[PDB]
Amino acid sequence: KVFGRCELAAAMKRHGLDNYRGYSLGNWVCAAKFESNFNTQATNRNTDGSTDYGILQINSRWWCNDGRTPGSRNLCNIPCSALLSSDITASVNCAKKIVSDGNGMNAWVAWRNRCKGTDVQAWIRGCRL
Ligand SMILES: [Cl-]
Ligand SMILES: [Cl-]
Ligand SMILES: [Cl-]
Ligand code: NA
Repeated sequence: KVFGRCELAAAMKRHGLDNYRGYSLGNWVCAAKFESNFNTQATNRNTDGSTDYGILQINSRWWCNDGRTPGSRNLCNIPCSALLSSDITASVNCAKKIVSDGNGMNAWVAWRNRCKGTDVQAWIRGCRL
């Protein structure tokens, strides 16, 4: 599913991301824009052999099992394919574990490089939330 900006802001808000570990909703919308273009089916190979899955590009090195990432963990206890569903529940639950890990949203490279420090409230501007 390719979410609209506001549609995704609403889903993320419904699933409890707004202010989760102190990250305002716009941080999560920004991160999803640059990680997946709001596409739940997005998959991207990393240089290390891991792959990133879904709207928040969750990595098979640590968080989900894809059967092809040596010496990885599955800390969200889920098949990576579950992170591609039109329903963002699994991606949200897994992102809550990630952002609680110690480095906050820095875990998302695109957030660090493209969202952090910026006016992230612009991403929920005009949305009925
Ligand atoms: Cl993509
Ligand atoms: Cl694996
Ligand atoms: Cl980046
Ligand atoms: Na894995």
